[PDB]
Amino acid sequence: PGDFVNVLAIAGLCVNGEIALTLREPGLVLFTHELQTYTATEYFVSSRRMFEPRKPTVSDF
Amino acid sequence: YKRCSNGRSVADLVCAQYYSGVMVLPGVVDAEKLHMYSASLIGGMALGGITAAAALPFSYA
Repeated sequence: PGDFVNVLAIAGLCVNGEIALTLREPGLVLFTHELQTYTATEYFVSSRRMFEPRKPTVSDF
Repeated sequence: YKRCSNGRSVADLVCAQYYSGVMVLPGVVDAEKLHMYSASLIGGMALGGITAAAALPFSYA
């Protein structure tokens, strides 16, 4: 790699404070570009090994 | 080997070899570089990203 992209990673989603979702796969990270805050405008999933982002799917969690 | 040309002290085994023509060269890597490599590998587990302003809690790695 010539470059790295710096992103705030999220362990998972604590929906209603009731149901905890996390990614199935340890090769994928759930992230937002918005580094300076605990929550953000929109969310993405990419491999940790290369930056190839996509919107999360109900089947990733 | 600065010692062995100055005959003011009797030659020990490391100089007796050198007068016999055989030189042990400095170790290929010093224990200072071998320590920096080991700490580079231990620290490289807490290196969660190149924005390295503070170390990543190891309970997350």
